Amino acid sequence: MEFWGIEVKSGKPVTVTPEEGILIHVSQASLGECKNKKEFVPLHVKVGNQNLVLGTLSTENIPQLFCDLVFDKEFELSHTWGSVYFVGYKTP
Amino acid sequence: MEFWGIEVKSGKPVTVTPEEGILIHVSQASLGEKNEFVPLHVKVGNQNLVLGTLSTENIPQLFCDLVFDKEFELSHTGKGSVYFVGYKTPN
Amino acid sequence: MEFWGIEVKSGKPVTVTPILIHVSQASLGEEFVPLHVKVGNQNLVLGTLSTENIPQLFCDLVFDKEFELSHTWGKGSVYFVGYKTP
Amino acid sequence: MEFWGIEVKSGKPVTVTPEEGILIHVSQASLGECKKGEFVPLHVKVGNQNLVLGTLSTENIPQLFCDLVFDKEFELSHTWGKGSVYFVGYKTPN
Amino acid sequence: MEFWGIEVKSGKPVTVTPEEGILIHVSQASLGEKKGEFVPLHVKVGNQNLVLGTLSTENIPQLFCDLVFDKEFELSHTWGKGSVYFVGYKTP
Repeated sequence: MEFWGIEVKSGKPVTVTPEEGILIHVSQASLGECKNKKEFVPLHVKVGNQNLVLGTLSTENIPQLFCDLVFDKEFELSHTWGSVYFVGYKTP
Repeated sequence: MEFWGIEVKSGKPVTVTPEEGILIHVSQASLGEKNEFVPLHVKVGNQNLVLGTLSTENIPQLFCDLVFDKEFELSHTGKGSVYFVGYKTPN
Repeated sequence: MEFWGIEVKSGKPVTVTPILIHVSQASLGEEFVPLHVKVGNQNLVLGTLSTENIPQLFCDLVFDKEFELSHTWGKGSVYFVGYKTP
Repeated sequence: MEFWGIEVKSGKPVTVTPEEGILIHVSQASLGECKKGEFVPLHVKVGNQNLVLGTLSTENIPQLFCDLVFDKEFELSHTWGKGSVYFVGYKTPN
Repeated sequence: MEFWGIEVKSGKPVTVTPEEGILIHVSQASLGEKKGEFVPLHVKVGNQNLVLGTLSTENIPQLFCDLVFDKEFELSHTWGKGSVYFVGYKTP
């Protein structure tokens, strides 16, 4: 079981691919630093044929969210904001 | 243990049925896409229970640790969908 | 490991008797609402819900023995939801 | 694995002592009822360390959720004055 | 499995090095003991600098997390008028 984390910028999706036999557990999503805050940030994931919304972050009110997400297969994270950091751990 | 998720549309209850041997763990409920109160309902057996209430401005999502071993129906009410996300795992 | 949940009505305390009962959350149905539990000679407060701001709370509570859940809302119920496991 | 909980009164710090081989897991801290706006820092002492577990608030933050494990003796405390703070969780081996 | 916790003072980022065999699980970050202001939480691990969340004096005094560190990492914050306590447990 080992640390995992990625920085997702605005726009094109970041594709993450667990090696066969490994799970990526995502524990949280947190906004990066913005110096002109006012704004809402939907978090999108694509997994197989499914396109889902993981949550909506907000400057000032909802800078991060906590989660218990497991990815066994390839997945794409995306948003349209600044960056969003997704952090967790890998495990078999 | 593998990814699970559904998009539930308004007034249109989705029935989820775990395959024999498998648990569905629900980790969260999140509003879809911004411009006022959304009770989340579940029906396991005859128990029509309330899982929480989302709110457009303040409570766009909630986090949870819910396990379903048997069939269940998720539902809400008006101008969007609620995504329920988690994972499946054996018993 | 199997689904567990109860509806606690106002002024009608529910006694639950276990297997472990894991409570994962408390949610208002339908101002402030203290949640009370009685376990093993102790009477404790599990949290306070609020109609406009705090409709639910999340928790990691384990009950190995008998316990009683209660609240004093009057104009609704509080749903406690989780799972049973050995 | 079995239920654990304490009521900590204001200015009366409670010392909890796990028997050797047992862990005390604290899952949450919740304000009791008072009567206005008052912040409530939660303190713990473990060995030579004095740490802050969080700050509760009467109107906005009546409780907090946590995943805290104590293998050794520890002291919980707060300075509210007009109430108690309940700490709840479970005991388990290892 | 045993208690772990640190006090990170302002402008003094702490480098944590898990003892051989052990993972450090961080369960939460909490502001110490006015003013309304924001406090980004930073971690450095390997080649990565990531943001764990943003605390706020009036609204968000603490946050809850499920973070696992298998290797050396540095925790840091930018408050200036206090410390941030990171608390959790060590486990093999």
